[PDB]
Amino acid sequence: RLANFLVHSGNNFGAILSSTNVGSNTY
Amino acid sequence: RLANFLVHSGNNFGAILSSTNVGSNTY
Amino acid sequence: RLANFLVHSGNNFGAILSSTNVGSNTY
Amino acid sequence: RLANFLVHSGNNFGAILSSTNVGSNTY
Amino acid sequence: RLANFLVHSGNNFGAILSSTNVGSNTY
Amino acid sequence: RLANFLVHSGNNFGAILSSTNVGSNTY
Amino acid sequence: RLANFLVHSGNNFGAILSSTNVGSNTY
Amino acid sequence: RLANFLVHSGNNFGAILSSTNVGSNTY
Amino acid sequence: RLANFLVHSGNNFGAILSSTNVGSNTY
Amino acid sequence: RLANFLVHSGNNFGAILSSTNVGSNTY
Amino acid sequence: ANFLVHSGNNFGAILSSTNVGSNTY
Amino acid sequence: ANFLVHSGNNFGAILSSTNVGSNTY
Amino acid sequence: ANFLVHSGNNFGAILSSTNVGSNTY
Amino acid sequence: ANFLVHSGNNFGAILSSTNVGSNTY
Amino acid sequence: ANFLVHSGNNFGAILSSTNVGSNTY
Repeated sequence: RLANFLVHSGNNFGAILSSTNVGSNTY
Repeated sequence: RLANFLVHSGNNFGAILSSTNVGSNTY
Repeated sequence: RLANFLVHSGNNFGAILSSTNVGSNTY
Repeated sequence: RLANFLVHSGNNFGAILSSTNVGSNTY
Repeated sequence: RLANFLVHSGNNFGAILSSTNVGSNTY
Repeated sequence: RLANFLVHSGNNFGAILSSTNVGSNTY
Repeated sequence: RLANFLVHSGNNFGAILSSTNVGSNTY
Repeated sequence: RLANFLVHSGNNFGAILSSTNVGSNTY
Repeated sequence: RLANFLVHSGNNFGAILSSTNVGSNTY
Repeated sequence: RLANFLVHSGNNFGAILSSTNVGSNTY
Repeated sequence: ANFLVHSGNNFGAILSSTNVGSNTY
Repeated sequence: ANFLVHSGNNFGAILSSTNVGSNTY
Repeated sequence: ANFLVHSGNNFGAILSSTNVGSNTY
Repeated sequence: ANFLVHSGNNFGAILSSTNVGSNTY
Repeated sequence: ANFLVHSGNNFGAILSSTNVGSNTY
């Protein structure tokens, strides 16, 4: 019985320019 | 019994320019 | 018995320009 | 019985330029 | 019974330029 | 008056999400 | 008056998330 | 008046998250 | 008046997170 | 008036986090 | 005499803004 | 005489801003 | 006489700003 | 006579700023 | 006569600033 939690809650990102893998969940 | 949770809740992104894989869930 | 959850709830995106894979779920 | 928690709550990012793997969860 | 917690709460990042692995959880 | 309630009394093995926008300018 | 309540009394093995925006300018 | 309550009385083995924005300019 | 309460009375084996922004300019 | 309370009376084996921003300019 | 010239300006996306790319007098 | 020239300016994204890329007099 | 010239300026992202890339007189 | 020249300036990201990349007189 | 020249300036990120990369007179 294995449980994996990847959560994003109430996060604010002002500006994202020429970036990669920002605010993402990767399994 | 395996459970995987990838959640995005209440996230705000002001501006995203020329970016990749922003605010995404990848399994 | 395997359950996978990829959820997007209440997310706001102001502007998305020339970007790829933004706010998406990929399995 | 194994449980893994990767959480992001109430984080603010002013500006992200030409960066990689910012504010992300990787399993 | 093993539990691993990787948490980010109330963190503020003013500006992130040409950086890698900032404010991220890696398992 | 605004009253927003999320009540849980049973056994939950899945995802329960609630998103609310009251009198807001959301982009 | 604003009243936001999250009440949990049962057994939870999953994710319970709540997001609220009241009178805000969200981008 | 603003009242934000998170109440937990049962057995929790998962994630319980709450995010609130009241009268804010969020980017 | 602002009242923010987090109350816990049961047995918690997981994550309980609360994030609040009241009358703020968040970037 | 601002009242921020975190009350714990039960048995906690996990993480309990609280983040609050009241009338602030956060970047 | 007052001369105002506006040319060749590219605007990506404008949200809830005022007096953008205009000749205001 | 007053001369104002605006040319070849690229703007990515503008949010809740005032007097951006404008000839204000 | 007053001469104001604006050319070849690249702006990435502008949020809650005033008088950006403008010829203000 | 007053001459103001602005050219070839790259701005990455601007947040809650005033009089950025402008010819203010 | 007054001459102000601005060229080839790279700005990474600007937050809550005033009179940045500008020709103020």
